[PDB]
Amino acid sequence: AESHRLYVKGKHLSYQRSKRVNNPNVSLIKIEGVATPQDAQFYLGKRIAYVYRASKEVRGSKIRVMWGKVTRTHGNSGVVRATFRNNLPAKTFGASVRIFLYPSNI
Amino acid sequence: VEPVVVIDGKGHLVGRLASVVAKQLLNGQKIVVVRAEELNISGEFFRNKLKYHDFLRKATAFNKTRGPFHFRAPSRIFYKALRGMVSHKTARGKAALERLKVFEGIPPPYDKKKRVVVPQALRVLRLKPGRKYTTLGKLSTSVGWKYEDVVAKLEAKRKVSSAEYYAKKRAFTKKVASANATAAESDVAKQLAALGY
Amino acid sequence: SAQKAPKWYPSEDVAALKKTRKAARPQKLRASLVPGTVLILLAGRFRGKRVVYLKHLEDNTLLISGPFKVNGVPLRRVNARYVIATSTKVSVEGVNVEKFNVEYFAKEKEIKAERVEDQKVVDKALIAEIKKTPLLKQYLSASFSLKNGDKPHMLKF
Amino acid sequence: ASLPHPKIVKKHTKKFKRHHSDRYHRVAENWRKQKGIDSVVRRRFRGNISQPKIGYGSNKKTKFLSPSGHKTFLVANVKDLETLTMHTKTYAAEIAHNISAKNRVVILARAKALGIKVTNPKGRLAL
RNA sequence: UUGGCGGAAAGGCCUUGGGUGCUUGCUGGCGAAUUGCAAUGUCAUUUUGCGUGGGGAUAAAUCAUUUGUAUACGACUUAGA
RNA sequence: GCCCUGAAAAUGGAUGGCGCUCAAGCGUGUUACCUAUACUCUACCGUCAGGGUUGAUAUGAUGCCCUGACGAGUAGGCAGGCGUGGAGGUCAGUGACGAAGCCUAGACCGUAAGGUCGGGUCGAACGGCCUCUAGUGCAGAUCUUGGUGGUAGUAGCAAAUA
RNA sequence: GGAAUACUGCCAGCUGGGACUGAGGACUGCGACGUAAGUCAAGGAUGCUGGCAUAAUGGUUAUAUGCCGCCCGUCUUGAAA
RNA sequence: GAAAUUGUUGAAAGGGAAGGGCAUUUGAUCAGACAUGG
Ligand SMILES: [Mg+2]
Ligand SMILES: [Mg+2]
Ligand SMILES: [Mg+2]
Ligand SMILES: [Mg+2]
Ligand SMILES: [Mg+2]
Ligand SMILES: [Mg+2]
Ligand SMILES: [Mg+2]
Ligand SMILES: [Mg+2]
Ligand SMILES: [Mg+2]
Ligand SMILES: [Mg+2]
Ligand SMILES: [Mg+2]
Ligand SMILES: [Mg+2]
Ligand SMILES: [Mg+2]
Ligand SMILES: [Mg+2]
Ligand SMILES: [Mg+2]
Ligand SMILES: [Mg+2]
Ligand SMILES: [Mg+2]
Ligand SMILES: [Mg+2]
Ligand SMILES: [Mg+2]
Ligand SMILES: [Mg+2]
Ligand SMILES: [Mg+2]
Ligand SMILES: [Mg+2]
Ligand SMILES: [Mg+2]
Ligand SMILES: [Mg+2]
Ligand SMILES: [Mg+2]
Ligand SMILES: [Mg+2]
Ligand SMILES: [Mg+2]
Ligand SMILES: [Mg+2]
Ligand SMILES: [Mg+2]
Ligand SMILES: [Mg+2]
Ligand SMILES: [Mg+2]
Ligand SMILES: [Mg+2]
Ligand SMILES: [Mg+2]
Ligand SMILES: [Mg+2]
Ligand SMILES: [Mg+2]
Ligand SMILES: [Mg+2]
Ligand SMILES: [Mg+2]
Ligand SMILES: [Mg+2]
Ligand SMILES: [Mg+2]
Ligand SMILES: [Mg+2]
Ligand SMILES: [Mg+2]
Ligand SMILES: [Mg+2]
Ligand SMILES: [Mg+2]
Ligand SMILES: [Mg+2]
Ligand SMILES: [Mg+2]
Repeated sequence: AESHRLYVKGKHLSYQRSKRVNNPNVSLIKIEGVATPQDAQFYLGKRIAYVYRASKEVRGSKIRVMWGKVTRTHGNSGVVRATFRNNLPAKTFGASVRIFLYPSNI
Repeated sequence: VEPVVVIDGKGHLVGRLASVVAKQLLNGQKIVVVRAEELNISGEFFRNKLKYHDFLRKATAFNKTRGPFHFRAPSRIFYKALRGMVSHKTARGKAALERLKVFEGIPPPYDKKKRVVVPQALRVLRLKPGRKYTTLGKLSTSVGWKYEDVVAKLEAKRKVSSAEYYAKKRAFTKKVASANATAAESDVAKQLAALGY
Repeated sequence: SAQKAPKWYPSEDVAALKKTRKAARPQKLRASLVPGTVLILLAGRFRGKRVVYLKHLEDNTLLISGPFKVNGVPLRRVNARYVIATSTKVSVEGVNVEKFNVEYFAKEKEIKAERVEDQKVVDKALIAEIKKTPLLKQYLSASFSLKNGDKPHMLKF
Repeated sequence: ASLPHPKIVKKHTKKFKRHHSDRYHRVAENWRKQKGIDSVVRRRFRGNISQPKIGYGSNKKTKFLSPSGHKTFLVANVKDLETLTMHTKTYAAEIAHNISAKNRVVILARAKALGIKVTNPKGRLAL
């Protein structure tokens, strides 16, 4: 097993926003391979996770996770909306994100 | 979906390649553009020479240093179109642009790396036929670019090597075919075929 | 005094709840989940392992088995919402699967000799049925993982 | 050791500092409503400070409760303390700042007895 | 380890001869649990300090002084074992 | 119709920018998509309105309770509150075993005016509640007095022979 | 000649996925399913299960990052001027 | 023995001002527990 991965690869594009006013409370996400609202429905409800590092080790681990879930589709092009427990950093715009298979309905 | 993405600048339309390249960066994609000299601009040469000259005549009146800078080489003619489509004065923007690299002719690392094209910025696919367009290198040399000749020299020299390379490779797969056959219609062959392979 | 005493003070009776009207109705599983269907566990200790569905316990969970000798996974509980039910399925007629229930798993460190035995009973039958079809055993041992350009949202399983 | 009570929701925890209290020293954070004819604040332009208004009113129930679950009651001495003799899951005691070290042991003691809560034990305490 | 090739930023590429770990091309014998139904479970590379032992090298610059091809002050340019 | 000519101004520059030529232009049609303090449902604050309720039944009848609607605001009106010096009354209120005061990217309460506490500093006084009373609340007035900055180790300290 | 189908509209037809909410706190109302005992989705969430302890969580503060924010006071039809 | 203003020490930030609003990362800091058998 060269591969170990059970998530689909995703990007963090943006907060929800108008031209000139943003909303940190929702986050727009680009899910690799997904190209349409139709498609992006599959991942609604699924669990997102932003995984980052830090100096001050907490749980024996210096790796931390921001969790949240995909909530609805966005636009016409497979892009999708997410709430996280705590809104994502914004320095994270263009960072990678992880979209999981649970809660599975397959 | 690729750590880095090399784009053969050739036959692309500046503004459209610029627009796609620029969104890629903002999304976290590392892009490196090669052969910027063989890049296109819609409209006939004279037009875009005229345009560049309008760009040229602007400069801080009291100190030409402060005022707008007029990069001449194709890579940077393109970087201008590109930067104009990024919020380049913000932290985010500065970061975006630091995921970009733009060369004329394709120069090491990438000499042996695979480049791609961007269909939705592919001049041939895009421009109506008969419509006049501009080659970026000719434009540049025309407004002061010093190095078209050299890039031409190095490019040819490289195309030489790359040929013997491809010719080797095109022949290796000859050898791979000679032994492909012996297994081509073996038993697992017909078996893999069952499942689409 | 430092502060004038309040004129009211509430009561310190704590009221009763209102007679709620929620009632535990049963939970029908999704149609992909039938006993003997191969499962892909998506979370937890055994993520990515392929595994055989057995029974649907009273606490909404799925009895699971592996089998153990096939890939280290025990007779175990797992939540239905964290599993990709696959298309493939092994017969489970000749497997007992009666004694297992909520209380069976109820934590009373050191594994009982019962559990270890029950495993062997259940497994020997499953591995019997598994081995019938070619590569089902080997499949069952290999772990699932998304390869490059897998699009789960229209892969089959 | 306190009553039920709904989730204490605060709904605007930040402070409400007077406009330009950060600009000039002479201007104190204590709120004051901007009166001026031009002011962006009085006019509520996007991007400025928020002003106190009644919509931030706290839930009438959870109002006045400290995190514990009790309205705190300022207590000067033991007679004052004993007003909280019944209402124990309701109130807790704040021992007055000016209460001598010695008497605080007495109030502390009596409250431990009565089961009344003290918001600030280890007041004037010798450790 | 044998040959080569690469200067556009070559700092990489092809090739020779063995050695050696693995090999899922194939057939066996074990192991996995109790991490208790998800959380929280591969650790990637930067620097920077110390630590072991192995190889290795054994300088100048500035201040001051001095020149006037220089100079408002710094700066410049010379000179001194 | 579109395009071309007619079409000349002063710092270098503006379909907002980049840039766009079967458009990213012009005319038209068809869908989808993005987004306001507006609309829909819900919580909570307040305001107004309409009711219910002390028959004897522990602690608020100006109170408790049920229901509906509504919320922009200068000049301005009114209401309800916050805070200060002094006065009557009361907590037989706090206090040299530490009053008041001052310090505190320490804590709590209130939408707020503010209130409360801890720690440090201090050293002789001082609060709460009902009421009375006013020389009662500052950012401004080229406001008054005082105190202090940047300017700045700066301008300069070069007439009158040495 | 006999059909389908599109388009439009209706069903007090069935059904899957996702999202936010869970105010109230004995009973009392209107009902529904039942041959009945009784049960119910019927005047507002319950059940089961797990996790947290020099911790989960939260308040404050500093900084960074995304978007946003001209100097108050004044006279004025109009002031960042 | 307040403030302006200042020296030292400590932490931090700083591509043509500073300061603010909503939001979260990161660091610092502060919480509310309540009690069960030996
Ligand atoms: Mg949006
Ligand atoms: Mg073009
Ligand atoms: Mg140009
Ligand atoms: Mg010029
Ligand atoms: Mg901007
Ligand atoms: Mg070359
Ligand atoms: Mg059901
Ligand atoms: Mg094995
Ligand atoms: Mg006005
Ligand atoms: Mg005393
Ligand atoms: Mg070995
Ligand atoms: Mg999870
Ligand atoms: Mg001289
Ligand atoms: Mg003319
Ligand atoms: Mg024009
Ligand atoms: Mg026109
Ligand atoms: Mg059009
Ligand atoms: Mg029209
Ligand atoms: Mg149109
Ligand atoms: Mg609103
Ligand atoms: Mg109003
Ligand atoms: Mg008053
Ligand atoms: Mg008062
Ligand atoms: Mg007074
Ligand atoms: Mg007076
Ligand atoms: Mg301070
Ligand atoms: Mg004192
Ligand atoms: Mg004295
Ligand atoms: Mg009065
Ligand atoms: Mg006066
Ligand atoms: Mg003043
Ligand atoms: Mg002033
Ligand atoms: Mg001096
Ligand atoms: Mg001087
Ligand atoms: Mg003079
Ligand atoms: Mg003289
Ligand atoms: Mg219908
Ligand atoms: Mg409730
Ligand atoms: Mg925290
Ligand atoms: Mg702005
Ligand atoms: Mg001001
Ligand atoms: Mg005028
Ligand atoms: Mg003004
Ligand atoms: Mg003194
Ligand atoms: Mg704690």
